[PDB]
Amino acid sequence: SQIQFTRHASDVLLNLNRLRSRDILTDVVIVVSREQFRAHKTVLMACSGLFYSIFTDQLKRNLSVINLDPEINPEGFNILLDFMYTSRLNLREGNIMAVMATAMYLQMEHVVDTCRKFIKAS
Amino acid sequence: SQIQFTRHASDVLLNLNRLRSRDILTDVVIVVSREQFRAHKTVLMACSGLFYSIFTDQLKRNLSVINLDPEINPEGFNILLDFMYTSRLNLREGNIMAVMATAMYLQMEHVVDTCRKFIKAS
Ligand SMILES: Cc1cc(-c2cn(CC(=O)Nc3cc(N4CCN(C)CC4)ncc3Cl)c3ncn(CC#Cc4cnn(C)c4)c(=O)c23)cc(C#N)c1O
Ligand SMILES: Cc1cc(-c2cn(CC(=O)Nc3cc(N4CCN(C)CC4)ncc3Cl)c3ncn(CC#Cc4cnn(C)c4)c(=O)c23)cc(C#N)c1O
Repeated sequence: SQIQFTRHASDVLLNLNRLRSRDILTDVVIVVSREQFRAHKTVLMACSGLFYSIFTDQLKRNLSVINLDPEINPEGFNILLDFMYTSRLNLREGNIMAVMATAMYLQMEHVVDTCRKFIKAS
Repeated sequence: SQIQFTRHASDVLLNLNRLRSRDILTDVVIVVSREQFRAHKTVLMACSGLFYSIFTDQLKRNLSVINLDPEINPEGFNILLDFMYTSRLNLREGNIMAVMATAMYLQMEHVVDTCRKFIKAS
């Protein structure tokens, strides 16, 4: 019987992306080959099976640095990070295979399936 | 030209509420009279002008405990906290004045205006 604010969740994510752009309360750096990305652990846990599994582990929950597999493409990672914080996925012919492989590794099924839909359309 | 995932933001907030229910990566306790509430600073900053102003201050950004004004009703706070994490506002005749006063103090205009709409309807 509660009142539903349909734009609230979208506004919260917007605000979390603004804090990320200002490096406010970021608590991890993700290292992908020669590139570094700062983020909020909670948002990464909320959007990725890989990060959920890492940071739920009491052994790894306080890490300040995560080194991803050196095979991961930093641009594919960056696209996925931006998607976690915006709900927008920048999929194109030139990036679809890297994005799909990165989303498999991060354990992000809806993106992987969208990549399979993009492949069906091209 | 990016693909839009319309349920992503709602799913991220759901996941943040689940982490809050498990006390995973909570980093503050909010003290309201004889009651305590654990939360994520980022989510509080994203939803409240008062918490944004507190935690953006480099003086207060690392506090682990915030004591709210002792005049604030813990039940009104609890309703607002649950709203931050769910997009659902439990407004009723018996709680509207406390919720409205608490939302003014937390600096949450859309809730305050919804309380004014609820007042117009009753
Ligand atoms: C919002 C959003 C989320 C995810 C995603 C997040 N997470 C981590 C995770 O669920 N977090 C949490 C889960 C839970 N509860 C607890 C209660 N329960 C009942 C349900 C889950 N409580 C708190 C938190 Cl934080 C995911 N984990 C796994 N997968 C499956 C996979 C895969 C895959 C693809 N290929 N390969 C090789 C593997 C996910 O897709 C996700 C992905 C996208 C996308 N796109 C997206 O938009
Ligand atoms: C999603 C959601 C948010 C808010 C709310 C949040 N915040 C804190 C805040 O904006 N955070 C951030 C802001 C920004 N940018 C930076 C860029 N810019 C251009 C815009 C703002 N970047 C990062 C972060 Cl984290 C708010 N601050 C102030 N008010 C106004 C007020 C008031 C009031 C009512 N009575 N009284 C006495 C005062 C707010 O309503 C909010 C409220 C509700 C509700 N309901 C809600 O659903």
